[PDB]
Amino acid sequence: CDAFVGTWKLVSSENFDDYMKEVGVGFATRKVAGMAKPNMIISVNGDLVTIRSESTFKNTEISFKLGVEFDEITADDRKVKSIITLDGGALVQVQKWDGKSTTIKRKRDGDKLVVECVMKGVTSTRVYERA
Amino acid sequence: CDAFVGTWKLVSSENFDDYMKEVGVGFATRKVAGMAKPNMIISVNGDLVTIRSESTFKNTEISFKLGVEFDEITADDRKVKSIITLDGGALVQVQKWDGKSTTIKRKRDGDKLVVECVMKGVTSTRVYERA
Ligand SMILES: CCCCCCCCCCCCCCCCCC(=O)O
Ligand SMILES: CCCCCCCCCCCCCCCCCC(=O)O
Repeated sequence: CDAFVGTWKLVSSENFDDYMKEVGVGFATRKVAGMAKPNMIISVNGDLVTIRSESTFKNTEISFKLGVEFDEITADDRKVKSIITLDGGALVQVQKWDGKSTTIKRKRDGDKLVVECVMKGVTSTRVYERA
Repeated sequence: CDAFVGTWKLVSSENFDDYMKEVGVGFATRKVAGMAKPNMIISVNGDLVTIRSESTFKNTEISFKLGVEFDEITADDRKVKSIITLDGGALVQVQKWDGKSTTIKRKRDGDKLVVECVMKGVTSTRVYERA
């Protein structure tokens, strides 16, 4: 996933508050989240890929091997089981918790990194450019 | 309620999608609603006050006597019991349905009409100016 390595800064977001509503995130956290303009830092070391999101409010960090299910605690504090695979040049993440699931796809589009989040038919698109 | 009579056009809205989420309005109706820039027409005839909201998508109209509870079917199709009183120069509306309630206050502020909608601690403010 060499095309993903770097530091990325958020440029635009579409429907992210609707996505968070569908995921069940509360009002106060949804308002903090929409004020954040996180930076995403992706790095690879051997077999382990690390994705870090940094903001004034909350930093998150996950390190994983592609194809191996792992425990993740999301920024909104859900404890989920995640698995990320490399498919068609995109990182596809599925998170499962309480009988629910959501898909987060990170893909390159031109010189940008695009994050698509889908929860029960609601789709959010967030576009990042290199910092 | 002479200070309210006229045709008013929406100028700004704050937190209305969050208010609709709290009321339980579905995704598609919330998206149509946020695209509408309704005109509000208020008129008085004898004892009956009429408030009409017009948009490309949905027109609603309620006629009522201040202080008398009546049946209303909202734009998002809830069948509610409403009562509107005149208090401190503002029209205060309470809608009750399924053991829930929400308050909609319509008040004058300078040359504007302000609508405040409150559902369980989430507040939306919509400002109208004369058309
Ligand atoms: C006080 C906490 C402040 C930060 C809150 C962030 C809350 C985000 C809740 C929903 C997380 C959804 C999963 C991440 C979706 C992709 C986000 C991204 O990388 O742009
Ligand atoms: C297809 C329907 C298109 C129009 C949808 C409008 C849906 C609005 C749903 C919520 C109604 C809340 C009550 C009205 C709140 C005050 C609105 C206002 O006068 O600005």
